[PDB]
Amino acid sequence: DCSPGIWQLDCTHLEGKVILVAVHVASGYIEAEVIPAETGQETAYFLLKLAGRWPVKTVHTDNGSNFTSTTVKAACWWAGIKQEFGIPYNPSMNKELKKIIGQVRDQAEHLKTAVQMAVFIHNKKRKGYSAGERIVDIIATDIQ
Amino acid sequence: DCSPGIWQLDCTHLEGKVILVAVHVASGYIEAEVIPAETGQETAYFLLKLAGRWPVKTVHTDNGSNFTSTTVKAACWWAGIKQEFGIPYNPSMNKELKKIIGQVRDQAEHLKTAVQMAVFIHNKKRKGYSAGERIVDIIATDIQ
Ligand SMILES: CCC[C@H](C(=O)O)c1c(C)nc2ccc(Cl)cc2c1-c1ccccc1
Ligand SMILES: CCC[C@H](C(=O)O)c1c(C)nc2ccc(Cl)cc2c1-c1ccccc1
Ligand SMILES: [Ca+2]
Ligand SMILES: [Ca+2]
Repeated sequence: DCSPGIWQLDCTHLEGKVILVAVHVASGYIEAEVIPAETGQETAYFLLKLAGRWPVKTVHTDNGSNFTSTTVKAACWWAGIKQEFGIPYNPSMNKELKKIIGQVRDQAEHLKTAVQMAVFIHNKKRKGYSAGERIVDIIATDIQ
Repeated sequence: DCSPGIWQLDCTHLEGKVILVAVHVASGYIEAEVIPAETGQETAYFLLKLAGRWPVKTVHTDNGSNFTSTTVKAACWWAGIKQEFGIPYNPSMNKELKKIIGQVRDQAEHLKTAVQMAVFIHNKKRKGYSAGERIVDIIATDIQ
């Protein structure tokens, strides 16, 4: 898609651990972190964090059941987030992110650290703005 | 101060818990979270997260010993962060943030949740842009 308030939220798996990945669809900018379990409370808390940092209007996911828990619904309610309906499911940051994590994996002991390193690398890599520059440009324009 | 890459990082205490608070000095925009202990590894991990999300050039603090641990130094090294020298120590988001947390405290069970709610409220409150609008404007301008 490409509206500036649209984000996509999914979980991946690596080293037996769960990584929550959010993508700002218009820019390719990512936020990701290892979470202790793939549960509604983790997703809800992550969304509240995300929404305080960026103007999150709608969220999409590739696993719709992710958004059925009462706790997640309460988080979208409180932050005024709606579900996104304009992106069809047609069955990949996850693998690109995983590629980077593999590249920097030995630079740190804990997977959670490597994930943040990969997020950093991803957001700053120019390809010609970087995703990090694109998101702030997109958002600022949309404000003014 | 007011250069766009300057952040300030401090910890506060509430309900026997530790809250790490980072302020983008130019805008007043905040990121904050409860951390399990006031240690170097927590600070280092937080800085890496922060640096992947915003262009962090220099960091200041009101407790200089916060930045003496080897792990913190390694995080600033990896992310290319330097210590800020242009802000003198003259002995307050912490209390403003605490005010908001008090106001929304019953809206959630866990302090960590209320903290994210307070961060959200703080960043979006207009007073006339909001801190959230100011930071992206400041950064985007500085890019172009
Ligand atoms: C971020 C904190 C955890 C991190 C890790 O690897 O997951 C870590 C740990 C556990 N311990 C350390 C001890 C010494 C040094 Cl220099 C660095 C580190 C680093 C480090 C590795 C890369 C960059 C910064 C710190
Ligand atoms: C964010 C997850 C933890 C949060 C809390 O309070 O710290 C929480 C928990 C533990 N349990 C819940 C059960 C039901 C509902 Cl509707 C909401 C929640 C909420 C909630 C409260 C406010 C906003 C969203 C969820
Ligand atoms: Ca329930
Ligand atoms: Ca040491």
